Amino acid sequence: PQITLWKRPLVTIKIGGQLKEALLDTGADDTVLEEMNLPGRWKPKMIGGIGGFIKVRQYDQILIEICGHKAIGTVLVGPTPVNIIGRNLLTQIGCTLNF
Amino acid sequence: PQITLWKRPLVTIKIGGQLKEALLDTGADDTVLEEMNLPGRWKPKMIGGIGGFIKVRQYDQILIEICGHKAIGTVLVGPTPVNIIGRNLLTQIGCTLNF
Ligand SMILES: CCOP(=O)(COc1ccc(C[C@H](NC(=O)O[C@H]2CO[C@H]3OCC[C@H]32)[C@H](O)CN(C[C@@H](C)CC)S(=O)(=O)c2ccc3ncsc3c2)cc1)OCC
Repeated sequence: PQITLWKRPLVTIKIGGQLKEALLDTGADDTVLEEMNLPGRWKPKMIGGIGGFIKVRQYDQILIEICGHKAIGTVLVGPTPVNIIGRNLLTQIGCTLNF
Repeated sequence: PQITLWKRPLVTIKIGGQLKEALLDTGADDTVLEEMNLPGRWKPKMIGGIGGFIKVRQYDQILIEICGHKAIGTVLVGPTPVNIIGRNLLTQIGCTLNF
């Protein structure tokens, strides 16, 4: 679909079999979700944002459905203010910016 | 144009008579620019992201040109690591997300 930007580009995602809301974020290299339980092995990682760095759990090759489009990739879990879908998964669902 | 997301969506902007590179960021409500001494009145503000908050100066009715398309609105100036074009200006150039 075509998504305009008058409101936050919030969409419903499915991950670990649960539904959640997340922001499509072209300024984010990586996908970061609020704390949640996810199956699988993970490793500690650090990521930086506008205000400094946070510690996250890095889960590799996770299935996530974004408005019904499937992606399989890296998902970071940690104390983000909002669930964000970054470019690593936006590229998999075929997202572009147009103006 | 159409901008794919394999790489960071960096574009040239013109603001206060100067050229800069800036990230087109659908996850950013507002526009945040690197330290720059703009003329006119401003108001202090705090904006938050991953890692916490930063102190910025809020300027109103600032003209920015983004790949030849003009936009006018609020611009926040402070110690951001990157120039960020947010939805307040992206809407004005008709920018949409398409997958
Ligand atoms: C030189 C580089 O230094 P650096 O690496 C960080 O650089 C950076 C690169 C890009 C961005 C843009 C930010 N992306 C992000 O956090 O992405 C992370 C996840 O993926 C990784 O890739 C990029 C970073 C990692 C989002 O797109 C927009 N954000 C809001 C978002 C959290 C929704 C609430 S916002 O900027 O917080 C913001 C902007 C305007 C605004 N108006 C009112 S609120 C408000 C808040 C910030 C910093 O670390 C040094 C400590």
